[PDB]
Amino acid sequence: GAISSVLNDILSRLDPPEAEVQIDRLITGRLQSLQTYVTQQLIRAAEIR
Amino acid sequence: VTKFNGLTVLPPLLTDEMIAQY
Amino acid sequence: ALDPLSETKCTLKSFTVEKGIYQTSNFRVQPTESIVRFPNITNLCPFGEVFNATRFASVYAWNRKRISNCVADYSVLYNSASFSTFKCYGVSPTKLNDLCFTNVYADSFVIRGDEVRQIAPGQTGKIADYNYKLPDDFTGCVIAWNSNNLDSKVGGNYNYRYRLFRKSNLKPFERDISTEIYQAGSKPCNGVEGFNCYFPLQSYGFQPTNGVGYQPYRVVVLSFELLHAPATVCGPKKSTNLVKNKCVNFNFNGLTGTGVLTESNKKFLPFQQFGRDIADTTDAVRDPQTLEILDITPCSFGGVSVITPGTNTSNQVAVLYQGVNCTEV
Amino acid sequence: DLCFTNVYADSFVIRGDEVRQIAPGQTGKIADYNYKLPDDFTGCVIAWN
Amino acid sequence: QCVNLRTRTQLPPAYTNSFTRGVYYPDKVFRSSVLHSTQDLFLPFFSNVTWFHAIHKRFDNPVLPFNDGVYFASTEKSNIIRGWIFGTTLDSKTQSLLIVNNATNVVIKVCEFQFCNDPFLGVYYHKNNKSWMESGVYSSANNCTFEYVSQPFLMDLEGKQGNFKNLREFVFKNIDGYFKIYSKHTPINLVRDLPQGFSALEPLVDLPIGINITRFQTLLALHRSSSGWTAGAAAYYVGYLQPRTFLLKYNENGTITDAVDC
Repeated sequence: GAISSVLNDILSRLDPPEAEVQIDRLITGRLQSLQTYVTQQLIRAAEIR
Repeated sequence: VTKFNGLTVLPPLLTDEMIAQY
Repeated sequence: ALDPLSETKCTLKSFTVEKGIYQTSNFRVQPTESIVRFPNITNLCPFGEVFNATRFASVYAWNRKRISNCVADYSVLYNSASFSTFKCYGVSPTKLNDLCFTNVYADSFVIRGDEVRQIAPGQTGKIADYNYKLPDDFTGCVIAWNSNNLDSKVGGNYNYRYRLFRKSNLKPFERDISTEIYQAGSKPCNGVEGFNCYFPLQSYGFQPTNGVGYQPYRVVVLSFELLHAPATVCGPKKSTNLVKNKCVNFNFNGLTGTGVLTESNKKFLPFQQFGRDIADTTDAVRDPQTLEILDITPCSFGGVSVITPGTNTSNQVAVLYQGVNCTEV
Repeated sequence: DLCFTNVYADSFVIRGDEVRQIAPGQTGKIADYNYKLPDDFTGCVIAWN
Repeated sequence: QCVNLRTRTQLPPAYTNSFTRGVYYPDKVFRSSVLHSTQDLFLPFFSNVTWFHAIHKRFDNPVLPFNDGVYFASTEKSNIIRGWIFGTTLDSKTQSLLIVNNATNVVIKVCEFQFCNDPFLGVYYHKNNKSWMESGVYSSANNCTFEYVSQPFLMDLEGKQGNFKNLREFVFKNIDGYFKIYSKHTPINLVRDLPQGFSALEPLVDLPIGINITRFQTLLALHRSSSGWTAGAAAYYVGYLQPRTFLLKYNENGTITDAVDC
């Protein structure tokens, strides 16, 4: 939902009043990708146990 | 039987030579 | 922040440390110098025929001007507040001198004082319904200044025209200069003056004694994409020589990264500017000036672990660096 | 009903074209040389002709 | 100029089956031995493409649209195609595009060309010093700012024996006003009116004109020893593009090897 996919693209083009809005959509979207990977690796460790 | 954005692979404690001795 | 023994205590939150291994932090390799590179260009952009022109075009019969292959001095018109209306929403106006773009699209015309506010992306108006409106991907902003003392004549400046009525709705980036009559009623006028059929072309009644809502404004919209293609025109930057065998922050016409620069040893095409891997990261960088192709390989990797015995016995500790060859360290 | 520690009253004079330029985080003619507001601006403005 | 040529005849829309050709590089990024999918305006696989020809009593020069794109393919022996005409309303009302090669440079003239009833480029003066010079296409063109010239080269127009080894492929599309042109030349072993193999097209030039184009046309090289000329021996095809996704199999060298329709 942000304007770009590169953190240097938003920082080197936009203003710091606006730069805190587009970065917030990137940290929230990337934290859910790590929570899915850690949870799936924790269930697979129960099968190998 | 048969990537640098914070990902890393740790080596195991028991190597392949010590498993075959057991 | 003194020794790795006490640095483990700020992570474990205890004054007595059990023996074993503990992960504390990671590496951070500093770069030394900045690499910037831009192709050799010395032309000046035609700004004298846009802002310093005597007469302008019309909003009904506009013609988009293309400007390329030059350098733009954006520190004289964007710093000085010699214009009446200047707001900017998508581009930061303070740093146009180091970001580079391909081409700028300018439209020099004039509108009244009540018509400079209703031009916006996604917002309707008397210009946005019949004359001109902007799409959603507009990256840029507008320059507008009041010109009631020079453009307005005593009897009315009748050199300029604008549209009133249109039978349909606009789609972005289109010109309609047709003289088709409007049919508002049920009677077919068929291009003849009569009832419920009005002539949409209207000249400007430019007079210096009018209100501020009807005062003429010398306006120009500027359209340019930001890092969508190999660029041609940007401001007065300076060059820096190429340094190898050290991971630094490079700026090759917007392509910003951090890593070592080694020589490439693979096949390439004369119409290829960069190479990418499966992980969608930049692997090669084309030089704008020389005919050389470099390789990208990052630095600042590895984790730091502290091997320590129990604090009840001794205080001699050691440190293990995870997965990094210590010839560089 | 809510009170604070210190009220910093800063009086000056501008024209009528500069009343929109005084804003937290907004770049303007009065901001770059004379008076700009940071992102921690907690207050508001009283003006009269 | 105002009188149409003698060879005007009505032809039935005969078609053949283009098997696998028509794949091109969709982006400027280099890849190596990967499998990447790309949603781009491509040509569909195993579709019907229109077959046209040109002889000394038939000539196919119709007014065909531009809305679904043109896939231009031609195999010749003596370079009878002398360029193309692109335009919307085919007079001096709006901007019209003109491509003519003088065997040294291709020029791109986007002006207010006043076209006749049927444009032609006839080659005459069979005694000596042919040189394939520039000659009843248009009459007047003014009030334009678009002029462009390409790099110099040297292309042959002589009569060669054997199989048709000069196969030319062209893709014309203007997204966001950027009129891009693809080209690929490969020798083939023609058997009956169709090529075989796998070869991708490379980009040639990208100019941001930004003009609405609805029709297109081409020019032929005629001969004579308006209606006095006669056309030469040529053959060309014309198809349409559809926005479908494709797969691109890359090799270790860094070029397109195979493609699978989705």
